[PDB]
Amino acid sequence: VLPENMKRYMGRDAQRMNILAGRIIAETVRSTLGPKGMDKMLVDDLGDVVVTNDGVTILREMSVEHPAAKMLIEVAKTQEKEVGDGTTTAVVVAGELLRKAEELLDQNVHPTIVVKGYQAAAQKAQELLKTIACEVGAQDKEILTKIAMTSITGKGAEKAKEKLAEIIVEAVSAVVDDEGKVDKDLIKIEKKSGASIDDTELIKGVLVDKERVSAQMPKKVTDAKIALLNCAIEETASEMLKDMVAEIKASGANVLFCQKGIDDLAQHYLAKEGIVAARRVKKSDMEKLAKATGANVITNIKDLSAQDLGDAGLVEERKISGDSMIFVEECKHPKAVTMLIRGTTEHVIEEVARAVDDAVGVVGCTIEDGRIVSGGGSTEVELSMKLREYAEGISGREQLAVRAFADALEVIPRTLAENAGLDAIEILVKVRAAHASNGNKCAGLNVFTGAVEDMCENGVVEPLRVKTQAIQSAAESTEMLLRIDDVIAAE
Amino acid sequence: VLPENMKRYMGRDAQRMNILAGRIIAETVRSTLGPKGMDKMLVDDLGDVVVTNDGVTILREMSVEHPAAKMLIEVAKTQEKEVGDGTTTAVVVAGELLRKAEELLDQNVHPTIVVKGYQAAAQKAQELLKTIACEVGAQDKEILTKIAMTSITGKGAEKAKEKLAEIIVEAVSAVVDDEGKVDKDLIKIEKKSGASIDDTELIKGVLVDKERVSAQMPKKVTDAKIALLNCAIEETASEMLKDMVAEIKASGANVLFCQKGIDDLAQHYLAKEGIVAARRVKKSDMEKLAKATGANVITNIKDLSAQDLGDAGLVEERKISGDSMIFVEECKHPKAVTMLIRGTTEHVIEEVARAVDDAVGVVGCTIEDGRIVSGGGSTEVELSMKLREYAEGISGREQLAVRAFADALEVIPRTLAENAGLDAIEILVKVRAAHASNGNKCAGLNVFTGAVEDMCENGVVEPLRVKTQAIQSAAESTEMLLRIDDVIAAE
Amino acid sequence: VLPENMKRYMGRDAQRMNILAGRIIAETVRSTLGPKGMDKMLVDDLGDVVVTNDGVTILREMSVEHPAAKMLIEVAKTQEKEVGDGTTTAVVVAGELLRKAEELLDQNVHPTIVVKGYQAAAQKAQELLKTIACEVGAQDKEILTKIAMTSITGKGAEKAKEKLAEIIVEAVSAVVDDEGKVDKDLIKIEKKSGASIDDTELIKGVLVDKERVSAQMPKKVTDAKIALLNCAIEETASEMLKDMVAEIKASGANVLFCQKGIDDLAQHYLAKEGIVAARRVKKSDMEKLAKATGANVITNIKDLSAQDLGDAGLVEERKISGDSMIFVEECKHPKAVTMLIRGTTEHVIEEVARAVDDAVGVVGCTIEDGRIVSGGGSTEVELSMKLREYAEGISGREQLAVRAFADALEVIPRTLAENAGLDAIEILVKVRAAHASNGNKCAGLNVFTGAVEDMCENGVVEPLRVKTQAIQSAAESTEMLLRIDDVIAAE
Amino acid sequence: VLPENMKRYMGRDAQRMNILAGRIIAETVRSTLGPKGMDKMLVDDLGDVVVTNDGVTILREMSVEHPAAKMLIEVAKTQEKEVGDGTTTAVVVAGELLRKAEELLDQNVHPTIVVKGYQAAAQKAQELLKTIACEVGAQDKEILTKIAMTSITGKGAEKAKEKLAEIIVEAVSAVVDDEGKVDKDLIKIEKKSGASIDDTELIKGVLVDKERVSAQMPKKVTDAKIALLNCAIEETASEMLKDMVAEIKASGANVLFCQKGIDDLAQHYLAKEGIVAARRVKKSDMEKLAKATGANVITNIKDLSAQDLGDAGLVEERKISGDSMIFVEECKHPKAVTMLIRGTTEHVIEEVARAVDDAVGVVGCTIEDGRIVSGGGSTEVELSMKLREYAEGISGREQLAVRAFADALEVIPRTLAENAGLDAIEILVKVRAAHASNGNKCAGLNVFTGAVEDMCENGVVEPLRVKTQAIQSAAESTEMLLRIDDVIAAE
Repeated sequence: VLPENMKRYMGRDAQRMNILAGRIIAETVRSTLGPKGMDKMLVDDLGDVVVTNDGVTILREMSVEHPAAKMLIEVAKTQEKEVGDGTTTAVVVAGELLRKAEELLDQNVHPTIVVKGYQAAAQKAQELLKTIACEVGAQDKEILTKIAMTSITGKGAEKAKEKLAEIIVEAVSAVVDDEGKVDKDLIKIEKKSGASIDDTELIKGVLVDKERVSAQMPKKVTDAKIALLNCAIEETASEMLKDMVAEIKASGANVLFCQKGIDDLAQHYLAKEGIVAARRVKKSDMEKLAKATGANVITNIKDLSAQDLGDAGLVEERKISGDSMIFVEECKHPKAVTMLIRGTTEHVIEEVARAVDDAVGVVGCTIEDGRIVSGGGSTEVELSMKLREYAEGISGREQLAVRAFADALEVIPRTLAENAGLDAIEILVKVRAAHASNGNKCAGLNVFTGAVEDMCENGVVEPLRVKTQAIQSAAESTEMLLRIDDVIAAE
Repeated sequence: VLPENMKRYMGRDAQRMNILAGRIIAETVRSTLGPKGMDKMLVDDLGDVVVTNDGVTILREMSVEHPAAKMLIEVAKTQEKEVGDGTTTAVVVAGELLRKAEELLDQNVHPTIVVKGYQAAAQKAQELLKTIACEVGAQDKEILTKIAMTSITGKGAEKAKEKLAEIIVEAVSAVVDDEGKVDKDLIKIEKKSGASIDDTELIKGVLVDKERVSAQMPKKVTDAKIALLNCAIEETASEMLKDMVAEIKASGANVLFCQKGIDDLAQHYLAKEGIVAARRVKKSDMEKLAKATGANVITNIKDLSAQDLGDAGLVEERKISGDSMIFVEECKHPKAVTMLIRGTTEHVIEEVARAVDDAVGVVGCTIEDGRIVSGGGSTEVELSMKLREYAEGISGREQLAVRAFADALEVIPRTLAENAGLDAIEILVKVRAAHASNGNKCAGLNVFTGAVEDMCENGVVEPLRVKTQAIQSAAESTEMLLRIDDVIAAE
Repeated sequence: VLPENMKRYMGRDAQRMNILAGRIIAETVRSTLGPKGMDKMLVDDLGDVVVTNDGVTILREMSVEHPAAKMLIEVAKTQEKEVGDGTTTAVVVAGELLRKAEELLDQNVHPTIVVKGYQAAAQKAQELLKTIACEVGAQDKEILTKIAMTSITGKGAEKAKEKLAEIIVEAVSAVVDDEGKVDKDLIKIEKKSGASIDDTELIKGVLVDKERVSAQMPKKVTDAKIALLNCAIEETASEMLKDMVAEIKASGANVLFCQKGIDDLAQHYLAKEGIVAARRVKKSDMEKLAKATGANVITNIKDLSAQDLGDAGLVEERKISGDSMIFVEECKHPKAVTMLIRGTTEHVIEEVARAVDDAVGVVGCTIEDGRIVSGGGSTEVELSMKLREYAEGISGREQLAVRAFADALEVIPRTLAENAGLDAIEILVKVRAAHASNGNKCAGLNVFTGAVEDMCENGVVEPLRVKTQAIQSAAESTEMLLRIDDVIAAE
Repeated sequence: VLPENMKRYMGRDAQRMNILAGRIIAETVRSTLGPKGMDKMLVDDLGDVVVTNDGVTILREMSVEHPAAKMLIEVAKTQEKEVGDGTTTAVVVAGELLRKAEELLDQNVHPTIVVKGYQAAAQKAQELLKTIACEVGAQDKEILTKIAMTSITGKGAEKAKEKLAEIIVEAVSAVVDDEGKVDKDLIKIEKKSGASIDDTELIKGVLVDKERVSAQMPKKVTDAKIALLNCAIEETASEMLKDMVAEIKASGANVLFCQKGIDDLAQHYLAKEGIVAARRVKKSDMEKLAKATGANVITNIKDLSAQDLGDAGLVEERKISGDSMIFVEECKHPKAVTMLIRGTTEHVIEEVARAVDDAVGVVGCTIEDGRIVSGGGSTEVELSMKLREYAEGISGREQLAVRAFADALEVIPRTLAENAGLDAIEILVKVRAAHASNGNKCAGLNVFTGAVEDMCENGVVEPLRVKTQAIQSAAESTEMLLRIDDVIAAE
């Protein structure tokens, strides 16, 4: 019935091999954990080399084969989609939970138990995070900038996390409008090597990596009237093509972003009418311009009217490190912003782009959910301390599964020190004792000095959503996988 | 999970293999370093043989496989894009920094440290360059010609660096206009074997490697009226094609540069109207002509008008070593110049072209940033001397990483003498002592006499930007790579 | 990083292998050297067999692989382009310079030295040639015919060098017009086996290897009116095609050279109008006819007018060894000439064609540069004698490199006797002593009697440009290659 | 540098291998030499089997690989083109000259010598042939028929050389017109098996291997009016096609030779108009008909007029051995003739065709050059006898090369007897002595009786041009090849 060459294991052998696949992913990504966490270098299918610490990025790009190892990718994806940061935290916990669950299966604790106890400990772990969760101002600059900075840490970009946090919190506050719902789509991440990271800046409008299609065209437009065309400006015959150009002018348009192409003839006449134009504009960028300037994306040029034009105070072609770009700035009421990233090298600003991708996310999460928790592994410590006592209260077979859950949660404290160059064993003893004695806001690992400290006092904080979604995805993926005792792959 | 055939190392083994890849590049390119540095012979994918010393050129063309060895290519690319010269300096420092960092990892200094100490030493190294940096006249002929000459040295072209420096500084000053922003794009590098390098000259206008499309056409135009066409002059039927030719004449045009083709029929009639014409004109050259003559690149010939024509005092077809070229000279207010390079052989003028590509760049860098530093490894000596003391002040684990940084910086002094045929060990002892005693402007290696001298006194100087960008790219690439403990390549 | 299968050597091993490649070329081509030099037989990609002594021809056609061996090809190409003759002299010197440079590297003289000393000796070698250079009449028949003859020697064609020199000097003087600039393009080399080399003749006009397209056409035209058409005379329908023919007649044309085809119908009607016509005329030959007759190459037949016709006293179809050709002779003021070569066999007249290709070149070089030097290795002897003393004056490490340069220059004297069947060792001792005692114009090798003689007295002379460009290309290529310590070839 | 698999030899090894290649050709073709020489059987790429003695034919068709062996093919080609006969004589002498030259190189005589001495002996050998050359009547029947017959001998066709000589001398005299220039192109060689060689005949006009395209057409035309069409008589629609036919009749044409096709409809109507027609007429045969009848080859049928028609007294379709052919005979003033060859078999008449191809050539050579020399190896004997004495007079190294030249020339006497079944050694001693004593016209080999005789007395004579071109091509090819010391073949 079964193809020869495929491998099939049963009982503890099915569970050992399949679980181990997930454990491998955790042992890989655990190196990125923490404010003093390390980085990875990933090379895509084109040869392009990426320097990043983002766990979801690592798992998405890398080539995993086994379904169970692929499930931790799903954990990373839900963490990215909902939170942005904590993607490694979610995976490594899920893998460690799998690791301890396999040791538990090895001790001959029936799969019916490990599923139950892990479910119990995970349901309590969620309550515990919500229990210690401290209410903060949704739009409070200070706590938002502390989120932003701690998000950036553990990445190559942390060298200048302070300048980044400022423009990232302002970027979110700019586009969010009301209080609130934050959508990371309205905050564009542009990067161009040159200068330092301190030179990174926020542009109140839309910045596109486009150029003025003709040398004769104006390089600067004031009190700009922006038109958004999606139909290519390409017409057989000079009369018909110039008609299209004339209609743009007739609507009062002075700036023209075309999603498709612009014929050389149209570029020429456009220059004569004092209209600045860019071709091959990203469809997404067309929508950013519509939101920012209030410009209307129109299909037929015949349909373009003055009512379809958006406003921007300045539309100007500027060179950054030689490469020309178009800044659409000083919009009346923009709903989209762009952050142009600077840095010493292309690979550095790639990491900065990943640092701000996470940071700008989690800044939004706290504006939506006005609860925050202490970072530096402080939560996970609180979770292990209580869930160990929980295990004792539950008793029976379930206590071993809850003990395995709680012990697995210490992978974060454990690796926060490990890759920070601190002794994992010694630190965890000092931290766990420090928590039980000093309290909840008075513990966790300070990987920056390499000792137990007060995470909350030192502004080492992460949104509640980070840690809640991390536990949810991580623990639910484990408790789900613990039910699976058969893997069937189609040919 | 992982493909069999791919190799994966962990801990000190991941770092050893990956770092070594970068170290190989440095050991290769270090041979080009210095005013008495050596050259390389690179053969492209077509069979063409290139003689060059340009580090970025070596790394761009050669076929590197490993990502880490590719990062030093990125270091060379940012050095080229921003500076022009010092591309080998940036790579070899980055590789040596990697070399000493690996020795440091071998001594069991946690990756969390090597990243920190290198960051500290690099941040100080930048300040130190800015600290010793001497303010000079942005447009000062003398200091600009000293930059130009020292840039040319270490290359086959140094035999005539004096004649080259003159036309290179004048080339920059010509196109820069105001004080200032220098763009290397407005200075064209043409090369044609014949005569010597002394015969190399600057043409105040645009020189293109084009010919007069018909034998009947004038070979010389005075008080020329230049038209720039982008649409090919090719029309079915004689009446329609001659109409296009008639319109060119009607606009008052006497010179015609077509980016595309010119039909044989149009060439014939053009000759009858006394219009000189060239086909297949480089699109870039069309823009050079527009900037120089003030000619307007027009799409439709119907649109060509007298207002679109540019002016040049002389447009003439001249043979250099038999091959005919078109000189567009004596423009009113040209924004573009061309330097025609002469020399004993095609491969020699290829090196001269690379020598002036670097020289014309760094001449511009000093006009933009009015600070200059002494060359001949004098800076790197200043850096090692201070950063060693810095290491002692810092203490702890960081001091070893800073000591490795400072010691690695001596690769420049070290190889400046090595490939100059001087004893690296003896010279470095005499130079480093000479710096500490005599001062900052009173040291460095004089590879020309093969002894410690006064680099600043002898006019052995390089722009601050050269050395600052060299350290920035080199040290930041190292400190970045030191964070990476996992390489994942897609299939 | 590096492909397995590719070979990489370092230090003295990189230099040994790479230099040797160039040395191989020199050891090959040295057999052609001298007035009594030998020949080579080269077979192209089509099977065609060529008998030649031309060094550039040998190197261009043969299949060299190594870049360094390819550089000597570039040396041969610049010698051909600028001079014509001396192409083997330039390569063999470059190779010998490489040979002695490798022996010098083997003795552990740092590459920084060999580059310097060779540069010094080469710069002096140029001055020395200019120093002994004797001023002669630019258009002087006698000295021009001595150049021509000595150029022809060392080739199969030397048997009749006297008849060849006459028509070659007259060929140059004919087309050069003013004093002067000589372009070898205006002197066509035609060859057809039959008779002897003495029967070779110069045609004051243009000789093309074309035939009268119709049997009915006149075979001879007197006071000819020549039209030059580039558009094929091929038109659907008899009325439209005969119109084209009628217009040719209408312009007054009696001779018609079409660059493209001629329709059978047009050939028929052309014969009825007494118009002689040839199809598939080489585009280059169309330009020769334009220059000679003053005929205008016209595109559209509609555009052909009487003003476009050129004049020739005689246009006639003549058979030489059966094959018919068209002679366009007795032009008013021709700027182009053709030399029809005769000889006992096709392979013999191929060598004669190569002998006159070189001879007609170097005759022009002396008209442009009115300085000449004694041949038969007399210069190279003068160079070795002085540069040995120069080496002693320079001292230090450089003296060994200058000694190697000067000794390498003796490859010409050395092989002039070697392949002449004279003892290289004995002759060189007698010649070098004879120079030092008797003077500069009183030495060199007379390979014709096989003894030291007076080269200048015996009319064994070559243009200064021959020897200057030979040293320039040869020595500069060496001094360039001596800088290269890395060869990187793309896949 | 050099491809592995290719072979390269130097010095005496390069010369041994390369020369031997040529020597092989001579040893092959020497079997055809002499009036009693033998034949070869060559099979082409189609399977067709050819019986011939023609040396040029043997070398052209056979597949030679080595360049040096290919040079003897060039010797055969120039001998054929200029002379016709003596093609084996030229090659075998060239090969033997190479053979003795290799023995001379083996004795360590420098290549500089062998080239000189062979040149000297060859230049004298030419004078010697011209010296003994006897003036004869250019158009003298008798001496022309003796040339013709001796040309035919050594071939299968010699059985009937007397009948052949008559029509071959008459064929030349017929077409030559004035005295004179003979072109073998105006004498066509047709062959058709049947009857004997005695039945071979000359047709005063043109004989083509064509048939009457329709069964209804006349088989015989008297006082014929011949039209020469090159455009195919093929037209859509019956009216348009019959118009073409009507115009032929309208011009007065009764005979129609079409170079291209004739439509079945046109053949039908042509038969109704009493016009005889043949399609697919060879383009060359169209020109033969134009020359013979004075008919004009016309392109457009519209252009055909009565003035374009040629005259022939008789145009008739005749069957020879069943196969029908068209005889165009009794022309007013024909410039072309055809000789229809008969013989017992197709392969026999193929040899007869080759016998008359040579004979008709050399008959012409004597009409152009009114000097003749005795055959049967008498010349070559005269050459050896004098050049041996010449060798002694010259002395030095050259005497050995001249001795080798003179001795090699005896290959003709040597093989004339060898393949005639006579002792080469004995005959050569008797002949060479007989020459020295009896004189120049009183010697040579009579292979017919197999003894020394008087060649001139017995009418065993060949044109001077035969022997002069044989020596020229043979000796000059040797003296050329002796200069070559390197063979370079492209891939």
